[PDB]
Amino acid sequence: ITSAKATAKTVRTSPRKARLVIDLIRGKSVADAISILKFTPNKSAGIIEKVLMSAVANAENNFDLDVESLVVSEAFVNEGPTMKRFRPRAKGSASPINKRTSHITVVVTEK
Amino acid sequence: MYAIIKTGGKQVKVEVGQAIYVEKLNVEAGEKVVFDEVILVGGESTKVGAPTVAGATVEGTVEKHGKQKKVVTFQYKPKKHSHRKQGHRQPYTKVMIEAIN
Amino acid sequence: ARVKGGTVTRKRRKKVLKLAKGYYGSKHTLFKSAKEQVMNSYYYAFRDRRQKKRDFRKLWIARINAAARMNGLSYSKLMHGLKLAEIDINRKMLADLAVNDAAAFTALAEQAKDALSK
Amino acid sequence: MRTTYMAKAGEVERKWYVVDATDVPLGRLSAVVASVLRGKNKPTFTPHVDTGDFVIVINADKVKLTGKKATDKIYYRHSMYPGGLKSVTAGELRDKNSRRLIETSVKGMLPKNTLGRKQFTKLNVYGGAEHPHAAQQPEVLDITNLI
Amino acid sequence: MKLHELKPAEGSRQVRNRVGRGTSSGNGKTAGRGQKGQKARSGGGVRLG
Amino acid sequence: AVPARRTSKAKKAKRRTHYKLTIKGLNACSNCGEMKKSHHVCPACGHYDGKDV
RNA sequence: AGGUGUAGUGGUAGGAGAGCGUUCUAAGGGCGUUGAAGGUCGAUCGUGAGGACGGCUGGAGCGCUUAGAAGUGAGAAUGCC
RNA sequence: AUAUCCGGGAGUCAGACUGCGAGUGAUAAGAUCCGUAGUCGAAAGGGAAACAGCCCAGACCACCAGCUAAGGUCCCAAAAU
RNA sequence: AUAGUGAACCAGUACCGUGAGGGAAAGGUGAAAAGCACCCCGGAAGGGGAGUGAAAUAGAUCCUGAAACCGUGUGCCUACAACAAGUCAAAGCUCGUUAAUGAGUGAUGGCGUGCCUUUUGUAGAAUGAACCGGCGAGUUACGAUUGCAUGCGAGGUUAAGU
Ligand SMILES: [K+]
Ligand SMILES: [K+]
Ligand SMILES: [K+]
Ligand SMILES: [K+]
Ligand SMILES: [K+]
Ligand SMILES: [K+]
Ligand SMILES: [K+]
Ligand SMILES: [K+]
Ligand SMILES: [K+]
Ligand SMILES: [K+]
Ligand SMILES: [Mg+2]
Ligand SMILES: [Mg+2]
Ligand SMILES: [Mg+2]
Ligand SMILES: [Mg+2]
Ligand SMILES: [Mg+2]
Ligand SMILES: [Mg+2]
Ligand SMILES: [Mg+2]
Ligand SMILES: [Mg+2]
Ligand SMILES: [Mg+2]
Ligand SMILES: [Mg+2]
Ligand SMILES: [Mg+2]
Ligand SMILES: [Mg+2]
Ligand SMILES: [Mg+2]
Ligand SMILES: [Mg+2]
Ligand SMILES: [Mg+2]
Ligand SMILES: [Mg+2]
Ligand SMILES: [Mg+2]
Ligand SMILES: [Mg+2]
Ligand SMILES: [Mg+2]
Ligand SMILES: [Mg+2]
Ligand SMILES: [Mg+2]
Ligand SMILES: [Mg+2]
Ligand SMILES: [Mg+2]
Ligand SMILES: [Mg+2]
Ligand SMILES: [Mg+2]
Ligand SMILES: [Mg+2]
Ligand SMILES: [Mg+2]
Ligand SMILES: [Mg+2]
Ligand SMILES: [Mg+2]
Ligand SMILES: [Zn+2]
Repeated sequence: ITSAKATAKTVRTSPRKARLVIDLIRGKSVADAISILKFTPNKSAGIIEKVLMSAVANAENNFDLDVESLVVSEAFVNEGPTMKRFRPRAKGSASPINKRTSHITVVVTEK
Repeated sequence: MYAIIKTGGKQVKVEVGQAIYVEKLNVEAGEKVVFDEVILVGGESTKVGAPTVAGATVEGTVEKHGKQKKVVTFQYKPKKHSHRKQGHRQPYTKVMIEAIN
Repeated sequence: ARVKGGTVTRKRRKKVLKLAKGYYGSKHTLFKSAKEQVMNSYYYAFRDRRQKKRDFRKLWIARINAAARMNGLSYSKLMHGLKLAEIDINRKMLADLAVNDAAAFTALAEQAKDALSK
Repeated sequence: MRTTYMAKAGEVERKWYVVDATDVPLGRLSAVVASVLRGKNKPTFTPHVDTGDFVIVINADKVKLTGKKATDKIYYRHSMYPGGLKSVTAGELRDKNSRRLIETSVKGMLPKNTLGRKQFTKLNVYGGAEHPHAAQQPEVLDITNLI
Repeated sequence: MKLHELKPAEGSRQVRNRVGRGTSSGNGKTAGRGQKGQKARSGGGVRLG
Repeated sequence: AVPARRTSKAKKAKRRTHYKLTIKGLNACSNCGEMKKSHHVCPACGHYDGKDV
């Protein structure tokens, strides 16, 4: 009744690098958060921005919250499942590759 | 006013209205207990026993018998594939001091 | 019949981990590290129940020594004098009088000094 | 009963004492001073709490060095660079840095931990008879019978 | 007798000793065999006589 | 040369103290009001120094 | 059935004794959609292995007593997955 | 207050240092090899700064009680400046 | 379902090998699909509502959902300190229990060189373990012999077989 959330699951991005961007917006107003993400060149910014914009859309369309007062009350990146690959290395052996994914959640509250 | 009494192989300072915990006394809960080995009576003045104050007594009532929290003795020697474990709960008697004579 | 591992293994390890709560990092997290440290804690706890008795008698004697000197007497002479006067007050009680009831400690010191002279 | 007294930080009042080092052997001065700094002279002594007093040492230049200590007692220190061993004699310290002579002697006699280092700060040494700490109203500590 | 109250005669039945099940049993680790040598080996030991 | 010991959680966290992003130099566009990087053309309205460019 | 008294009670290899817990069988006696097992949490009990009791989770089974049989207890094998 | 004897079950067959008595050695070795006693091994505690084998002493447990052993008592650091 | 056949499942398959030959992994929504119409953000993926359902934190990677590991919030502590990291003593602060001479944290002080194996002797600058979970080692048959137990006793007892 006071908050809305959005999550992007199994996003093909590194959780560690996504958290670098997520840390920039935690506790910030949605308007400030959008500006930060827009001018962050790192890849996860575009993904996080869509999750945030999805959460803001949820707050207005589903719960009729005042968009202009929304703040980022919670934001975190959880590890998704890892796709297992292999890179052939020198002298006939292979080395594993972790192609990691992320669960990204953004919670936004009326104030 | 206070006194020092000899109980349970130890010595405990005592004041009327205060509850002490001592080694298990063989007296039922709620019964009267009297300590006749008083070694010092204090307060306004001071009385010193040699070793016991002459004819001084401390009276109290056993509120409760209980057991202290369990202490574990675990004995082991490194590399000697040998350990021993033992539990213990020491019984106590809680005595309310009612009169220092 | 076949007896699979079941839940006994997990139950046992969880007891050890509970004993390791508050230990640093892996020592409260990993069973093997936690068990090794719980064993060392047991060794220390048993040894230290003996040592705590030494430490407190050491504390009382030092406090009695300070109070004795404030009454013109060394610790060792005071305990000799109290022994001569047939005073059985122990070091825990004397240290308590030294701090909380100095007048009573002085009265004891005077009896000891009297006994030393005799 | 677990009723043994324990001192707390801030409850115990710390007094200020002046000790005269004149013609007192360095070590015997330091030993009695070290005990005061630790609180060993007071019945409230509590090993994990600072309960000792403040000590002003005056006339450190006239501290006594028995035997040949003035020329044969050597204070080594290493810079931790190779061949970085530096030395000075006790006699040379007494003439030029008598605070260091007294402070070094007392430092060795205090515990080598946080509390002991804290207790060392309560020591103030002056070469000569006068100190700037009259505002603390220090009282004379007569150590003739204590050494 | 009753099937829910069976009782063997005293001393008629004993509990088997299982070796290599912890040190406090007294037969943990080396299982009573001691340390190394031919008699510590599986199937170890010399023929009778 | 290989790690002699695995790095603990605390030590790894301490090393990553300085592994972070920064968002420096954002201020409002003088033409449209949306936030922009200073000394850069506003990506929203395309203006700079009060002029459409 | 217990009580008193005296003495004794470090321990590797190893001997002896007595138990804890696991799965299954039999009989008896029970508990379960008014929530079984399992999971998780708790400041609980016993001399030890270990045992309860609550909250939460969970959604079907499972204790207890006596006796029986065991693929019956793991932290180490550069162990296997 | 143990001794034998009969039988079931073992483990052990690398020992170490210290004192004392000898050999080997250079009356060298933390050397080697016997004899003899002890400790370690398989023994925690106190002392010897740290220090299996030295000195004191053998931990069933609880105590914020007392007396001692070796060793100690100016400060670190308990106790005689 | 790491068991039980190698194979509960499209397994002698995939995969490896020139070939003979070697040889896996992989079961579970729900009573019923009633498997989320429609709306909203998004290119989609994926979410948020709205619904279905007893329950969807049962949404198909679907029962339960441990641990390692990764993260978010924060009650207490931490930037003069050399620390197998605990233990004993302990202020302060924050909490209130299977109500118990309670719980969490912990300045500061004393003491303190992991576990295992193997050794005369190992904190060992000997060995082994990255971590967590599961699996993983004195068994059975026939005989010998001793203890205990029961039956009978100068007797005891059947085997094959029906
Ligand atoms: K054997
Ligand atoms: K502009
Ligand atoms: K429960
Ligand atoms: K392993
Ligand atoms: K010898
Ligand atoms: K012996
Ligand atoms: K469910
Ligand atoms: K935390
Ligand atoms: K500590
Ligand atoms: K090696
Ligand atoms: Mg190639
Ligand atoms: Mg297992
Ligand atoms: Mg059997
Ligand atoms: Mg044994
Ligand atoms: Mg083992
Ligand atoms: Mg072996
Ligand atoms: Mg051997
Ligand atoms: Mg052998
Ligand atoms: Mg004993
Ligand atoms: Mg079951
Ligand atoms: Mg098994
Ligand atoms: Mg493992
Ligand atoms: Mg030799
Ligand atoms: Mg051996
Ligand atoms: Mg020893
Ligand atoms: Mg050893
Ligand atoms: Mg002293
Ligand atoms: Mg003298
Ligand atoms: Mg299979
Ligand atoms: Mg399964
Ligand atoms: Mg298979
Ligand atoms: Mg659930
Ligand atoms: Mg599930
Ligand atoms: Mg400093
Ligand atoms: Mg600081
Ligand atoms: Mg060797
Ligand atoms: Mg090692
Ligand atoms: Mg090393
Ligand atoms: Mg290794
Ligand atoms: Zn603009």
